[PDB]
Amino acid sequence: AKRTKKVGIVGKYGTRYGASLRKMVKKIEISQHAKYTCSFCGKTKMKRRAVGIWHCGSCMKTVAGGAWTYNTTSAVTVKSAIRRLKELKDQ
Amino acid sequence: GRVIRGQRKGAGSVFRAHVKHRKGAARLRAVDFAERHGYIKGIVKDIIHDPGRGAPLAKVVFRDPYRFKKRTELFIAAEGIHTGQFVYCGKKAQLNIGNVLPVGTMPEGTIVCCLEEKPGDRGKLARASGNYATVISHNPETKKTRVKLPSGSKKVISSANRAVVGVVAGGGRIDKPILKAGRAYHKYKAKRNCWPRVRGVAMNPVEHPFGGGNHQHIGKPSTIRRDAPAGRKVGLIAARRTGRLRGT
RNA sequence: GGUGGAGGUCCGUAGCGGUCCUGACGUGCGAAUCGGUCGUCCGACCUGGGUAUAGGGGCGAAAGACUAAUCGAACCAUCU
RNA sequence: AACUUUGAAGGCCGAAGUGGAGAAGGGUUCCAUGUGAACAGCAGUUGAACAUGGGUCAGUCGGUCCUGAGAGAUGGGCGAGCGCCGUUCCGAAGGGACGGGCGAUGGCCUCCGUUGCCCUCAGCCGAUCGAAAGGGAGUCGGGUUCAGAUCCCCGAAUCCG
RNA sequence: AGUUCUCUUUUCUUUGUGAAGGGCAGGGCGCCCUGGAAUGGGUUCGCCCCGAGAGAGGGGCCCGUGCCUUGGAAAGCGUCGCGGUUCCGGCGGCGUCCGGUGAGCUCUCGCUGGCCCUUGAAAAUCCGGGGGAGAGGGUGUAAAUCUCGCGCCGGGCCGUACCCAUAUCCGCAGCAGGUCUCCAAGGUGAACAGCCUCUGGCAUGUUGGAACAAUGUAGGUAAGGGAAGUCGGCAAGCCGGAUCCGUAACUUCGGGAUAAGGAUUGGCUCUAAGGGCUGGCAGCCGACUUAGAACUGGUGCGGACCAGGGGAAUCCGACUGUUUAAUUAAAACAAAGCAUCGCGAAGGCCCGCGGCGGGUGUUGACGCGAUGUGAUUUCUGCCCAGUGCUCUGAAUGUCAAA
RNA sequence: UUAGUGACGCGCAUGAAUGGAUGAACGAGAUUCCCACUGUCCCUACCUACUAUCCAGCGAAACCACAGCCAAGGGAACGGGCUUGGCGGAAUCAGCGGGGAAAGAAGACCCUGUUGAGCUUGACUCUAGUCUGGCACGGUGAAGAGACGUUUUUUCACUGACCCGGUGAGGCGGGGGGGCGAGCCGGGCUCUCGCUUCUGGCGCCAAGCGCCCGGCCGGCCGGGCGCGACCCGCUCCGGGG
RNA sequence: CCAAGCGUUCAUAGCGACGUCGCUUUUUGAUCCUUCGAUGUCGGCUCUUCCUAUCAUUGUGAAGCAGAAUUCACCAAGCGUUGGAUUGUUCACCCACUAAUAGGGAACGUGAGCUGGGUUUAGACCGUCGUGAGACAGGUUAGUUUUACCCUACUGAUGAU
Ligand SMILES: [Mg+2]
Ligand SMILES: [Mg+2]
Ligand SMILES: [Mg+2]
Ligand SMILES: [Mg+2]
Ligand SMILES: [Mg+2]
Ligand SMILES: [Mg+2]
Ligand SMILES: [Mg+2]
Ligand SMILES: [Mg+2]
Ligand SMILES: [Mg+2]
Ligand SMILES: [Mg+2]
Ligand SMILES: [Mg+2]
Ligand SMILES: [Mg+2]
Ligand SMILES: [Mg+2]
Ligand SMILES: [Mg+2]
Ligand SMILES: [Mg+2]
Ligand SMILES: [Mg+2]
Ligand SMILES: [Mg+2]
Ligand SMILES: [Mg+2]
Ligand SMILES: [Mg+2]
Ligand SMILES: [Mg+2]
Ligand SMILES: [Mg+2]
Ligand SMILES: [Mg+2]
Ligand SMILES: [Mg+2]
Ligand SMILES: [Mg+2]
Ligand SMILES: [Mg+2]
Ligand SMILES: [Mg+2]
Ligand SMILES: [Mg+2]
Ligand SMILES: [Mg+2]
Ligand SMILES: [Mg+2]
Ligand SMILES: [Mg+2]
Ligand SMILES: [Mg+2]
Ligand SMILES: [Mg+2]
Ligand SMILES: [Mg+2]
Ligand SMILES: [Mg+2]
Ligand SMILES: [Mg+2]
Ligand SMILES: [Mg+2]
Ligand SMILES: [Mg+2]
Ligand SMILES: [Mg+2]
Ligand SMILES: [Mg+2]
Ligand SMILES: [Mg+2]
Ligand SMILES: [Mg+2]
Ligand SMILES: [Mg+2]
Ligand SMILES: [Mg+2]
Ligand SMILES: [Mg+2]
Ligand SMILES: [Mg+2]
Ligand SMILES: [Mg+2]
Ligand SMILES: [Mg+2]
Ligand SMILES: [Mg+2]
Ligand SMILES: [Mg+2]
Ligand SMILES: [Mg+2]
Ligand SMILES: [Mg+2]
Ligand SMILES: [Mg+2]
Ligand SMILES: [Mg+2]
Ligand SMILES: [Mg+2]
Ligand SMILES: [Mg+2]
Ligand SMILES: [Mg+2]
Ligand SMILES: [Mg+2]
Ligand SMILES: [Mg+2]
Ligand SMILES: [Mg+2]
Ligand SMILES: [Mg+2]
Ligand SMILES: [Mg+2]
Ligand SMILES: [Mg+2]
Ligand SMILES: [Mg+2]
Ligand SMILES: [Mg+2]
Ligand SMILES: [Mg+2]
Ligand SMILES: [Zn+2]
Repeated sequence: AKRTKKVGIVGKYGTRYGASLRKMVKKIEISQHAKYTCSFCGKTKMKRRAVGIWHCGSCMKTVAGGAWTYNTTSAVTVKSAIRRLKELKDQ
Repeated sequence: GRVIRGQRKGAGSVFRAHVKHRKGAARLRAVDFAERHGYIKGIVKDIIHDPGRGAPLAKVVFRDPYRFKKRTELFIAAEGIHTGQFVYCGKKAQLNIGNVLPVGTMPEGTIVCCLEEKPGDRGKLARASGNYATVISHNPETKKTRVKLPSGSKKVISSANRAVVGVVAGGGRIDKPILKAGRAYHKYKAKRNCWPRVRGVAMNPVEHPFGGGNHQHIGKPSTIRRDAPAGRKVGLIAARRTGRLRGT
């Protein structure tokens, strides 16, 4: 059964810290505790070990990722930019 | 009056960095013949949390070109590198995330991290989590490069300075509210004795310029000149302006 | 409807603290203790030993607090 | 003899103890015998008092060794100077070794040791101190005294060299 | 051994086996081989696992502190009975037995998960592997060599008593203070609560006797009223456990909430339901629970103990946290959040008499340093004259030494 | 109802991060009212324990000019003493709190002192630090502008002082040698390169070749050198200066 | 005290101008004589006593005293003079009962009698003021109340000549 209407994971904090801060931290709490599909082995096991450190329990690979998400939008953009500059550099 | 807290921070004592569980200084490779003239290969063995640092660190292993040994380096982990990956350092390394190249060979607009302030210093700029520098331009005649730093300042550096391609991992860390004094207690228990911070107006005049009064007020302007003596230089130090930053 | 068992979460012991009685005592058991009643009790928690900071100095989640019953500048000897 | 000892009753602490053992601190207060001057805020035939004598046994339980936060010499620097800073930093920082070649001495003189020199090889990169709660091989059962016992004796083991 | 007037095949006590070696249970494996799975299956309290190989078969390894065995019955213990100098490790008989059970408590081993802007020592020391420089003998009188089984010798130095705390320590003392730990029984009960008891311990806390006046200190009880007392309900009192029902304003939708408000609760005799093992059934074992019913007492039943009074509002501070050791615990401090300011290292901020000195810094702007405000919500208006801070400067008044 | 709450607002002297307004939850924080409850009270009583009490033993201390009954008087303007009156009778016990302007501590308040100390600043006089100019360390060379071959100054360079960073000071500069390209009439040059990028392997302690030498009987056994691994150089390599 | 007036009339039932004479020390002042090697600083509570300048009650005289109610005066302090809301309050105001709800002193009686609400230390907030440290007969909140066993007095208890 649905146990809360809107707090969800930030129901652990009760009434404290304010609705907007709890609303903000809810987005991060879901993402930083999610299990992502590993791109090396395909199993949904990519889990955060520390801030910025993501580890897959199946293939044992470790990845330098984002603080709360597996990869950041900034890092994804930079990889494409570095890929494009590499082609032009050697044509 | 007595010596103020800011004065006492300089003597070391209870204000020294908490470095008991840190893993070592994060650095590039020391520049040698392989990086000067070609490239050297390495393998990312592990990516580890460093107490007190937001960014993760990568443990990279190289071969020693002169002795039968394995060299373990401790790099700032660029975002997207994984264990078992091969990284390459040197003049002729390819433009890939995690490789170490001189900024002179990088095309304009390259995104780099752990960039040398001076050629050979082994990486000093843009090392915080999520941060990076950019390459603006080169002057092959003067053998120098123009980069943009995470603060936004533009700097002219030698073209021979090395850097790691990509941005530092662990980005977006400051986007999470701490929500708790206790969580800030733990953040700084790994760094140094700087928390919590008592306000100047909350003290007596003996230990602070702003202390004292029947009302908690500064009483004197809080923008303090650049040349004020230690123990007086408190508040907004040499402020060019104050108030809300409205506009660009 | 169940399962699950988070929390600077709540009642409450050990522990840690010390609100009120303006209770006891006030040539005291005690140069600060005693009783009931009370705060908190997974955390910014409690605590042993080691080690560091020394007097216009330290150290202070800040009361001019603490720095060996001494603190709006310790104690000791000297100047005297 | 209200208070000591024995016996018997009636009670209390009520396994977070008023029980059984340690650390720090004490330092003989421990145990036996004697005294009842002084002390133990009454008394005492009693005491942790006084007096006369005893009592602490280890490869295996700790220290001892390691490093921790840290402390601290040398090189160097500073300093009128006692000295101070500094701990890898302005240093010719190794007194070692498989092996090989030249000799010298000895002995179970057969040939091997030891020993001197030369050749060869050599990162550790920091003297030293720092924990009776951290790391750190290996001992247990029974008996035994007034007081000691995983230490003594009996039996059975084990680590290191 | 106790009780035995009556009853009680009763109540109480007690009923071993060390280290090390061997074997075997048990536990664990992210170890191997066959094979190839959707009608997906396996599986936990939860999870979680699989074509990167699931189920199902057959193996391997690690720990085995459990049991057996050597130790080892010779000892220890219980009990009965004999001896001595009788201060003997004295000598004999018998015994040291068979099962069950548990979210029980304590310890431990293991598996699996959660939390971190926290990621939770170093070294001495020991080991395995990769390589193959070398060495060993020429078929024997075998050699180099051996982390295998026996056997031989040694292990020095210092500590070691006792107290460990309402009398061995610190507070001038045998001071109601302070002072770090380990073990931890039965009953009631949710319980390391309180109350009673066993093992162990003690003698009432630096004296006794006799009285039972006032005034005290500490406990109680009071007709009728019910805060009229007092600055103020200070103090005391009321409520209180559990089950069943029921629960508002407001709210940041998490709460408020044990809101508020009711009913019930003992004893006894029953009924039903909830499981395991062996071979839709049969038999044999069992662990406390829940619900319901009758009967029953002078309506007494959470019978002691344990154990929230409640509601409507206003001010302040968001909260948890901290503080004037010894008159102030608070609205003060901190806090997350918010906003400013300096700094790209020959740097910012700071220490230092001193230097190629030192802290931040094992750091690098998502950082470090310096201030203000003080969660969230909503907003943060006008003023650069003053005082500050800051920016430009040979264009340029005053302006030291040289 | 000098209290509380809600309104009003020309507000002595409210007001926007010297933050304004709010608001759930929370509070040993301040305040008002209501239910319940009661000895807070009307208005007190009784009971229990330990005292006090009396006894045996044992046994302090604070304090003390002499002392210790009052009325009035006058008096340093509130007498235990003095004057005038009232009056006065051993030694003691339990209580008590009127007095002793009781004890306690050379008044903290207030003033004075040519006595201080903590703190502040637009006080006076200084001072660490800091910014700034000059002189020295402190050099080499080109230009520009001046002054009379010398000399001042500006710019640009240099390195060798001086500083910084890295490293176990491990391949620096120049030349040679070699490879792919270009292009002029096979050779010379423009000019560039120095052998590693797929995979979570391995990688040292030289192979090979050339030339010498030793011991033993062309054959065995064993050494030395060189190339492999280019040569020459004055700062280890960079960055400043 | 005088008496212009008021009181329909009428100075004096009851009042009383312009003037003037006193008393009191429960108001505030003025002064600075005592106390700064300290006389505990408001209010309440509690408890006794005293004054009279009499509110009530007893006995009376006078009224513009018909009665009732009331007013003025005399002897007079024997006995009374209350319960409450707001406030720390003294003071004040209101509710209610009453014969009446009088006024005062006793070191502005009374803190080794209490309480500690206010004032009046150190913490903290607001406003105004100050550049500031800080200040404010301006608000606010929290803030240790010591000793009797001596002498006397008093209360009771033995006793003494
Ligand atoms: Mg100052
Ligand atoms: Mg303060
Ligand atoms: Mg809690
Ligand atoms: Mg709680
Ligand atoms: Mg008290
Ligand atoms: Mg007393
Ligand atoms: Mg702390
Ligand atoms: Mg200092
Ligand atoms: Mg203060
Ligand atoms: Mg004990
Ligand atoms: Mg003992
Ligand atoms: Mg005695
Ligand atoms: Mg003894
Ligand atoms: Mg030193
Ligand atoms: Mg040592
Ligand atoms: Mg040790
Ligand atoms: Mg032995
Ligand atoms: Mg299987
Ligand atoms: Mg036997
Ligand atoms: Mg091998
Ligand atoms: Mg012992
Ligand atoms: Mg007793
Ligand atoms: Mg006794
Ligand atoms: Mg005692
Ligand atoms: Mg006692
Ligand atoms: Mg009653
Ligand atoms: Mg009644
Ligand atoms: Mg009242
Ligand atoms: Mg009253
Ligand atoms: Mg109360
Ligand atoms: Mg409520
Ligand atoms: Mg309001
Ligand atoms: Mg608070
Ligand atoms: Mg603290
Ligand atoms: Mg205090
Ligand atoms: Mg307190
Ligand atoms: Mg500000
Ligand atoms: Mg301005
Ligand atoms: Mg009221
Ligand atoms: Mg109002
Ligand atoms: Mg504004
Ligand atoms: Mg304001
Ligand atoms: Mg006596
Ligand atoms: Mg006198
Ligand atoms: Mg006389
Ligand atoms: Mg008196
Ligand atoms: Mg006095
Ligand atoms: Mg004085
Ligand atoms: Mg004084
Ligand atoms: Mg004078
Ligand atoms: Mg002075
Ligand atoms: Mg001073
Ligand atoms: Mg001046
Ligand atoms: Mg007339
Ligand atoms: Mg005078
Ligand atoms: Mg005079
Ligand atoms: Mg006096
Ligand atoms: Mg007095
Ligand atoms: Mg009269
Ligand atoms: Mg008075
Ligand atoms: Mg008095
Ligand atoms: Mg008093
Ligand atoms: Mg008060
Ligand atoms: Mg105050
Ligand atoms: Mg102001
Ligand atoms: Zn994976």
